[PDB]
Amino acid sequence: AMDMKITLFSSKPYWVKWFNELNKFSYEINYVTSACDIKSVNEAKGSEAVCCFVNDDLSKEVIETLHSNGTKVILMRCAGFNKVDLDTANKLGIPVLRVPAYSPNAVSEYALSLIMALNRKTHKAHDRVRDANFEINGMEGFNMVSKVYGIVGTGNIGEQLCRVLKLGFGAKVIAYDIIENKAVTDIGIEYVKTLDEIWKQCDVISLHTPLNSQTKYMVNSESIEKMRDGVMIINVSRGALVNASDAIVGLKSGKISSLGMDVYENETDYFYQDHNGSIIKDDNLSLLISYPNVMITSHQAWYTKEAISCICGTSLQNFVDFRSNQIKKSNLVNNPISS
Amino acid sequence: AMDMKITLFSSKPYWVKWFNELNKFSYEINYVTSACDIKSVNEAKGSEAVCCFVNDDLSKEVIETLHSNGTKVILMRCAGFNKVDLDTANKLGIPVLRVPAYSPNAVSEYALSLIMALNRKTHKAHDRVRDANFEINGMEGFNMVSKVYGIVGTGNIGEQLCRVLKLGFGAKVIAYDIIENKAVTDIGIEYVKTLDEIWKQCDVISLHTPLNSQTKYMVNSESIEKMRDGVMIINVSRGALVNASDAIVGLKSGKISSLGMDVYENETDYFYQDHNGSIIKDDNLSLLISYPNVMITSHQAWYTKEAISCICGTSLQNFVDFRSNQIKKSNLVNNPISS
Repeated sequence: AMDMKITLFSSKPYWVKWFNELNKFSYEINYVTSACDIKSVNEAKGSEAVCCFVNDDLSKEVIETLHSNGTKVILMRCAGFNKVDLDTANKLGIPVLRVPAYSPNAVSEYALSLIMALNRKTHKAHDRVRDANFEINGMEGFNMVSKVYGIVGTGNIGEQLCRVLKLGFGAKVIAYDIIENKAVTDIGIEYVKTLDEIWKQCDVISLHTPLNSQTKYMVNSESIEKMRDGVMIINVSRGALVNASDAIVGLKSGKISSLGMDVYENETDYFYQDHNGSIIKDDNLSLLISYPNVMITSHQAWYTKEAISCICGTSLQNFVDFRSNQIKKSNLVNNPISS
Repeated sequence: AMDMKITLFSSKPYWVKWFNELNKFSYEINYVTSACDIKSVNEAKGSEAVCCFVNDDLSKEVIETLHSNGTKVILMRCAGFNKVDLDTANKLGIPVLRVPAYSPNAVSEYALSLIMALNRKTHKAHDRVRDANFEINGMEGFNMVSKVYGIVGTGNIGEQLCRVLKLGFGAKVIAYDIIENKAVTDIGIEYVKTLDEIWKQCDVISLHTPLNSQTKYMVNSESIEKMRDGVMIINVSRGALVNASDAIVGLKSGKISSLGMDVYENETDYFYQDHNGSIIKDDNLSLLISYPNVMITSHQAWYTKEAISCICGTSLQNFVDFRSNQIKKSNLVNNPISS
């Protein structure tokens, strides 16, 4: 019965594992490895729901075809939706239901794991020792309390990183956000009025704002020039908060001592896919990946047992809610009043 | 002048840098790349002081030659001295002055970096992405608060790890030590009465006891059998706390999910030296290094700016103290009343 069937695009073994574990409602799930696009959309024929991820191509023509073939609801197993044609889903009365937030422990701790990696260089040590090279020159770290940390964006994830740094290491932490978070001020963390004060004061900067016309390229030549010599920059939030071209200039000169990102402006053609043996045509990505003081990872900050359990459970619950007409406002992306 | 001269064995670029920076006492320092042993000891001829590290061979014959050639004091730029013939130093009236403790922040934070690395697998993601492999299957982590941590030994280092885990992540921490540390009980951490309770209750275990006849092979077939399925084991303290043969058996069976060590029972022939292109003859070390869920690093937990500054500064001040007859009791390792 179509009303009980989900076609899950961009399937991976970890999605199979967790959706089957949490599918206590006896939905039938058709796992498709291919991304959703105009060539694969027919695999969803007769599925009341499709379940998609960040790189699935939910264009006007795809959504039209989905609707023609019986699809009533789009379950985004993620927070983002920039490849979903919301207007077409609106016009066809198809709700787009998402997972609005990821486990803030998972993501804040991944940002911390990038700081610790670039600080103590465990990954560099691992590569050396695998080659029977037990030399440690080049691996000088810093004590965590020796640096001033700047948290840009104090939502739930930035808040949790604030707490780890301040309460766990007793470090000095400075925050920036138009909206002050009472849980941050309650543990003694000061907010500054301008981003210029973050650049001026912080040795380690971690970005946690959404991407919009005001935060795009927040890290660029102008702001890099104001930062402290040797600044460490962390970005697990959105690729385009950082202008990669300018970051490269700053890494080359030594102004930026290191860069850790779990996101990248042009991640669509690369992330989650094994592209070994093909040239990465994006030069900035090739360069960044090749630098010794840079970590680029494929948007895995949410990939803990607890966090992926919540992502899959929420997506399954979104279908339960859709079928019972009790959609949660926080999870509804679009406006599916059909034209 | 002979009584102002130090010969520093096992020299490295980072020792040169830091001893030169901190030598405000007009000492002359002869930096010798070779380890101290019977073939190089002549390099120290005429030096009032030798400065040695963990792998220097300060054997009876070496110390006697040192003395015959004018050496009056041995400066260990480290806490350990297991290769120093204390009895021969005693008989010749040569004080052995050490650095008794490393920065507890540096070492506790390195232990945390090993946990984070084995948990979130940043080093595995780094190696994949450098091959243009952006697949993340196999890198599922855990939220830090989801595990129970056992800290075995609550001296200054273990205490600082307790604080980071308990106060930083709000995790449940269990401690073991004959001597309870008030700073640990003050933050609500319970001590258990037997090691068997650590094996029974803890998902992540970090070792911070000295090596002696009672802690040797604390991790072995018998205790590994008692641990929780999938235990993670960390050891930045002493190599032979872990029986590497038994650890390998537990890694193969899956009983141990991961192992991170910054020390190793037979590190002497390997650590601090670039041995690429030579076979590692120690099979257990070759095997451990080759496993995907194991991190072995070359005793670099102390290697932060703050910690190495203290090591070199304390070693220089030890010579200042020797020359002015104000040796600090805490830094004296032996009983240099000549025979």
